[PDB]
Amino acid sequence: HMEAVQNRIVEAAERVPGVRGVIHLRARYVGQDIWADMIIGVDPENTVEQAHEICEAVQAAVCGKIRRIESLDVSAEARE
Amino acid sequence: HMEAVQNRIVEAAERVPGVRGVIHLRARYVGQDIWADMIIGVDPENTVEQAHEICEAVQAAVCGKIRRIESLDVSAEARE
Repeated sequence: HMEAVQNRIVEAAERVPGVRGVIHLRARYVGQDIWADMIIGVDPENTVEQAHEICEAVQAAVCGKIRRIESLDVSAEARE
Repeated sequence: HMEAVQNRIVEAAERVPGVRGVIHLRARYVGQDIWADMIIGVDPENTVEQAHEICEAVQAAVCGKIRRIESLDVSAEARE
């Protein structure tokens, strides 16, 4: 069900260089498709540009691995 | 559906050191669970012991990644 998909999303995101955990993930079904919004932790000393790059890389990785996701927004917050 | 799960099984198996493609995969639902049997290609010059190790590693990798699989047999054949 949903929990299995959420596990996969978290595991996929964590394997992306520069992710320091998944801080938040909201996933919902729109029909058979998942729409999700996520916040990742990142090094506080990364630049804003780097954090944007990490978010883009997470979006690509997660959407590539979990084919039912049809919308994924990823934002970042500083995390030790 | 099934095709999405089969894609995941093949992709997981291919990422295991020493797999030279998935030659065969039969997957079936027993209730909500998947039972599967797979043949991987391996280097003809690997030993029988090494081929057994690769099969064990595929079983572990695939079962670890695809939680609905409750039975997976993996065998090997020589592949160029």
